[PDB]
Amino acid sequence: TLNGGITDMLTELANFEKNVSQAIHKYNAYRKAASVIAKYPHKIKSGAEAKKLPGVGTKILEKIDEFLATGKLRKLEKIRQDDTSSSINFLTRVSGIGPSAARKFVDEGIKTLEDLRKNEDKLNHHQRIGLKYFGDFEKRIPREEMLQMQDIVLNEVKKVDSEYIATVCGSFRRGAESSGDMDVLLTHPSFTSESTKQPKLLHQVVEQLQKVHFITDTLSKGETKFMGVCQLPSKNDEKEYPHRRIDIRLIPKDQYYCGVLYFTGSDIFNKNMRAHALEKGFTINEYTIRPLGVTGVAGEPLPVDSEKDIFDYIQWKYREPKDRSE
DNA sequence: CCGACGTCGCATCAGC
DNA sequence: GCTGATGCGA
DNA sequence: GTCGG
Ligand SMILES: Nc1ccn([C@H]2C[C@H](O)[C@@H](COP(=O)(O)OP(=O)(O)C(Br)(Br)P(=O)(O)O)O2)c(=O)n1
Ligand SMILES: Nc1ccn([C@H]2C[C@H](O)[C@@H](COP(=O)(O)O)O2)c(=O)n1
Ligand SMILES: [Cl-]
Ligand SMILES: [Mg+2]
Ligand SMILES: [Mg+2]
Ligand code: NA
Ligand code: NA
Ligand code: NA
Repeated sequence: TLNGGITDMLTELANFEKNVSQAIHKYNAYRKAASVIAKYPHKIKSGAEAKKLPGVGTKILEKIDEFLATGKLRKLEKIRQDDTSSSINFLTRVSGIGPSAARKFVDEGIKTLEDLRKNEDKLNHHQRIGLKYFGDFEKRIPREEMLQMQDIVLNEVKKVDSEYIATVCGSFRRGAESSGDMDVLLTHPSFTSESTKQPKLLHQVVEQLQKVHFITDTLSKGETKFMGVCQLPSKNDEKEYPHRRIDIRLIPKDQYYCGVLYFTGSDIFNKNMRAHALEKGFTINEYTIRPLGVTGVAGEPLPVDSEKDIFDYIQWKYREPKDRSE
C-alpha cells in the first residue's frame, strides 16, 4: 500500500498502547490515524502533509517525520527490546488473553507458548481453546473458503427452520478477498424488539452446526451471541482445513438494518459513524438509532427501513459495504 | 485548556 | 443467588 | 493522542 510503512508503525504503536500501556483511547487514536492515512491517495512526503488529515496530530506528525527520514521509529525499536513488552504483546495474541491476564501471566513466569502449554490448568476455557488453535487463528481465510462456509451455515440453518435468515457480515460482506474469521448475523420472526415467542433460537442453530461437525468448539455462548470455532470438511486423503473463528449474532428481526450496519463494520468505520451521530445529536447501536435530548438522555427509537435511512439521519451520504473498510 | 472519545454481549469476580 | 464492576471480545 | 468548544 502507498503508505504501508507509516500505517504499520502506527498499528504497532496502537497495539503497544492497548496491550502494554492499557490506554484504550491512545489505542483508538493510533488506529484512527492509521485508518485515515491508509485511505489517503497520495504517498505521504512529510508529517505536515499528514497532519492535515483528521486524527493525525502533532505527535504522530513528528513520528512520521522520524520514520520518513530513517525508515524506523526509535520509540518502537526500544519497545521491541523490552522483555516485558515483548512477552505481553505475544501472550495477548491468544484469544481470551487480554492486557490484564497477560501481565499477570508474566508475573507468574508464564511468558512463552511452551509455558502456556505447560500450564493449561491455569487457563480459563476461552484461553484454553485460543491456545489450542493458536496457529490456525492467525491464518487468513480465502474468500472461496468463505463461500463454502457460507453455503454450509445457510443450508444448515434452513434445515432447522426455513424462517431463519443468516447473513454473513464482517469483511466478507464488504467484499474482501480474504477474511480473518466468519461473522454471521441471524434473524428469526419469533424474535423481535417486541417479544421472544420461541426460546433456544440461537441454541438450535448452534446445535445443528455442531451436529454436522462444522462448529467444533465454543468460546462463549449466550441467548443472542455465540463466539466459537468452526472447520470446513476436507476430502479423502486431503490435509485438513485450519480451524476458524466464527461469531453468530441473533438480532431482533425488526432491527435488522441497525444490526447489519453494526456487523458489517469495519470497527473503525462504526466508531467514526457513531461519533458522527453523537455530534449530530443521535446515538446508534446494533438495535436502534435514537435522538439525544438536551438532557443527553437517549429518546425513542426512530423509524428505520434500510441501512440508508441510518445514514440520512446523520446527514451522511450512503456508503456501500465495500466502502466501509476503514 | 480539558472533557469526551461507540456501544454492547458473555465470562468472571467480589460484595452482600 | 443477585448485582455491579471488570475483562475481553464483537 | 486528537479534537472541538
Ligand atoms: N471493536 C469492534 C469489533 C467489531 N465490531 C463489529 C464491526 C465488525 O466488522 C464486526 C465483525 O467483527 P470482526 O472483528 O470480525 O471484524 P472484520 O471487519 O470482520 C475483520 Br477486517 Br477484523 P476480519 O474478521 O475479516 O479479520 O463486528 C465493532 O463494531 N467493534
Ligand atoms: N438476516 C436477515 C437478512 C435480511 N432480512 C430482511 C430485511 C429486508 O426486508 C430483506 C433484505 O433483502 P436483501 O437480501 O436484498 O438484503 O430481508 C432479515 O430479516 N434477516
Ligand atoms: Cl436500543
Ligand atoms: Mg470478521
Ligand atoms: Mg469528540
Ligand atoms: Na489532523
Ligand atoms: Na488476546
Ligand atoms: Na468476528
